[PDB]
Amino acid sequence: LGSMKTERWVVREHVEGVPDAARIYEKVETELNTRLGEEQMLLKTLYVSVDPYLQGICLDTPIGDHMGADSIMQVLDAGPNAPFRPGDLVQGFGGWRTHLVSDGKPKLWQTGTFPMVFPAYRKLDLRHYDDALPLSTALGVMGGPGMTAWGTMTKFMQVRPGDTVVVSGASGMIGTLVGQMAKRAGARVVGTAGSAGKARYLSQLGFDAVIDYKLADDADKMREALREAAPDGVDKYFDSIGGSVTDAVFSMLNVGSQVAVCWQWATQVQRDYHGPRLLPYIMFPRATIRGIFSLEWFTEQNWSALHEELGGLVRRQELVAHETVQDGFEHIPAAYQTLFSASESNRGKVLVRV
Amino acid sequence: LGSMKTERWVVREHVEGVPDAARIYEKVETELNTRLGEEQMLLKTLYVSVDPYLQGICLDTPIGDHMGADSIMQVLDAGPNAPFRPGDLVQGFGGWRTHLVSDGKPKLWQTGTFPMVFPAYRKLDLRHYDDALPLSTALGVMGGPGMTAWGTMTKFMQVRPGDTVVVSGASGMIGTLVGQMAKRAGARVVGTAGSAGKARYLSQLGFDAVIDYKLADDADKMREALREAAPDGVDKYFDSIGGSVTDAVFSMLNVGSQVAVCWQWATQVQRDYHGPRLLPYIMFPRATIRGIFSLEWFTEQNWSALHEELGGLVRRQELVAHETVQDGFEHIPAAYQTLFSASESNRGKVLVRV
Ligand SMILES: NC(=O)c1ccc[n+]([C@@H]2O[C@H](COP(=O)([O-])OP(=O)(O)OC[C@H]3O[C@@H](n4cnc5c(N)ncnc54)[C@H](OP(=O)(O)O)[C@@H]3O)[C@@H](O)[C@H]2O)c1
Ligand SMILES: NC(=O)c1ccc[n+]([C@@H]2O[C@H](COP(=O)([O-])OP(=O)(O)OC[C@H]3O[C@@H](n4cnc5c(N)ncnc54)[C@H](OP(=O)(O)O)[C@@H]3O)[C@@H](O)[C@H]2O)c1
Ligand SMILES: CC[C@H]1[C@@H]2C=C[C@@H]3/C=C/C=C/C(=O)NCCC[C@@H]4NC(=O)/C(=C(O)/C=C/C=C/[C@@H]3[C@H]2C[C@H]1C)C4=O
Repeated sequence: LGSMKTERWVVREHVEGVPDAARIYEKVETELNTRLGEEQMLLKTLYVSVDPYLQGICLDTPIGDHMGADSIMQVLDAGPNAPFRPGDLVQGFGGWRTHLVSDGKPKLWQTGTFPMVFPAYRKLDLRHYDDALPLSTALGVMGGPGMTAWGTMTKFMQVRPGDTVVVSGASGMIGTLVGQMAKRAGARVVGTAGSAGKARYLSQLGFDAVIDYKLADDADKMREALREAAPDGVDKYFDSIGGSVTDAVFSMLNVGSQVAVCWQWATQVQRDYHGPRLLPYIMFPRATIRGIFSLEWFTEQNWSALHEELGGLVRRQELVAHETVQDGFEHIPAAYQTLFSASESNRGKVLVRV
Repeated sequence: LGSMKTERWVVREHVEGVPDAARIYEKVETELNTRLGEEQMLLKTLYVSVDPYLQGICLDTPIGDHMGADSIMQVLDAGPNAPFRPGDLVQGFGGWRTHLVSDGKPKLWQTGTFPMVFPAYRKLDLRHYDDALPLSTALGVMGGPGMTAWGTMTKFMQVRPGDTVVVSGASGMIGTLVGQMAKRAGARVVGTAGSAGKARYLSQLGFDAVIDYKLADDADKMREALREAAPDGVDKYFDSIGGSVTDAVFSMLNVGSQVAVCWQWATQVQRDYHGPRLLPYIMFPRATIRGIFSLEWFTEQNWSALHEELGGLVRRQELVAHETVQDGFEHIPAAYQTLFSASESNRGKVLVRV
């Protein structure tokens, strides 16, 4: 009844390149009106995600506005025409805030370069989640990154027995999940991680290879490693990097190769905006590049297919999806800085329980 | 069975960039052994093609060897196990030679940048060709260039009623062929030409807009021309140029767009090897670029479907595909140089009746 005090991380200052996490965000205590519309709801946050692509959303965020992010919430209060009743556990884009008010409807990301539209709020069912498939997973293998990997692999990539596969950024959850289904469909999987230790992790997961981009800073050194990592060329490629790794990949594309472009760390974070033209290398191969935007998939029928196919496999230990959950609402911008600095200590999907 | 005297245009000198035709080719007279293998044939040449991709075939061809090219041939004498009997009209890569011997089996072009294998020799069936679809068109609409355009449009691109479509290099036969098939599928077709007339010529063909790259050297000057020619963004794009023009397209790709990359005149001829990284422009669009290499379609099943589909449209004038047939064996390299120029006589497929 009335109002309540919440806390938000809000954009203090726009800073390009690798984020200066403690200089860009600022915690503030905001008063939130708890008088609700016909279809609004009051939500408490239980978990938030922190992903490298928040780096872009930050640059498009107006100063002072809370930093958006993928989150798990719980309905505290609900309007009369509310999409969800109280208690309901939902997954959505509540951002870095302890509380918030929302109609839950799909809304337009007006400030974007591209007119993005955050989906509506997915209702969650506790029954699906248990000790082995925790509720914390609706942000990973049972949430965003898992939809991205499973989708690319059922809806776009026909992986065949005998394919060489390259997964740039294989360390993260999406990279690792992609590689697993790659091997699962009987495919030589090659990866990239950044520390010798992370290397063994993937290597323990079935990665027939890993590579240190840290020690392969020019596309030349990289082609070298790659020709050896993939002695039979490249059949499929799930890219989240670009710039030098990708320039080398395209130079060995088998015929009928598929490429899925999921992100471009090189261009986005490290700001490599000019490079060698890759389009001329795809013609003779008849490669098929596709841009990935996993939101195109957040259909109700689609979420079930993930639980149904992915959910089982995961709980039978057959499919690995670790999640590294840091505690405390206040450490959120610091968890965000680990993706760009202390990621060697990170294993799987980074989250924060609030 | 003795010998015979022939004439060949042979690669005298490699010159990258725009070809210097009278400096690169040298007419020569070679004597040909008239003893045939088990599956070989003696071939007299009737017509030859001249295409811009011959700029590449030239640069990989060893100095002194005949210039390969698309041709129409006729069996003079044939071994016992020949794929075709004498008198038969065959279509293959006989190059700029008055005569030649060949078994017609597929052969490998190893000295290339990419290790291609020229297809097997096609027999031409007179029933297909008539006054209105002359035998010469098996080098144009009824041969390679038509297969490329028809393939890309039946096998890859779903154009819908109401799509904007872009065609780089829209002047040539494939581009003009492509734009036309688009217009039939209810598609606003936008093109690029080099002369006020060539632009009108396309406009006469159904092109809802045209733009002069001759004026638009900057992706910025281009984006502007483009943003206005394609006010609703780009739904499909048939690329044969690249560089500044493609840079401008990717900056306005609609959602679900398809791209067919067929050639890169800019990269190939104009040597534009580095430019802005385009992959960041395909993720939100969920663009689906595919490289085009029409050779994958050289099946009998397909050639019949081409004649059956394209031949009809063409003979009822619903589909226009002019051919500028220059006569005379000696005039071949000069007929080649008509591309690479501001000739309004460069209308349709350039050929040489020998
Ligand atoms: N397109 C879409 O619709 C969509 C949807 C969701 C996510 N995504 C994106 O897809 C990616 C995968 O997600 P995730 O959760 O698994 O992220 P993630 O892989 O954990 O992202 C950070 C990781 O990337 C690696 N990395 C950093 N710089 C690198 C470089 N120069 N070369 C190679 N690897 C480098 C590091 O691995 P090491 O620790 O081994 O260095 C680090 O741990 C993310 O970028 C995410 O934003 C896209
Ligand atoms: N991948 C495959 O399997 C495959 C198969 C066959 C052909 N191809 C290639 O695809 C291309 C299309 O064939 P085509 O018969 O239609 O050739 P074409 O377009 O007639 O080739 C020359 C024409 O391109 C134009 N041009 C030159 N520079 C340009 C620029 N900067 N911007 C825009 N247009 C420019 C000129 O048109 P204006 O006269 O208006 O200036 C010129 O007349 C050829 O290069 C061919 O080699 C590929
Ligand atoms: C319910 C949450 C859902 C996420 C919400 C937003 C995320 C978008 C981030 C956008 C960044 C941006 O525009 N930055 C500036 C442009 C740079 C660059 N260009 C791109 O086209 C691009 C991308 O497509 C990036 C896609 C990420 C997809 C994410 C969604 C998946 C899903 C889990 C880039 O990042």
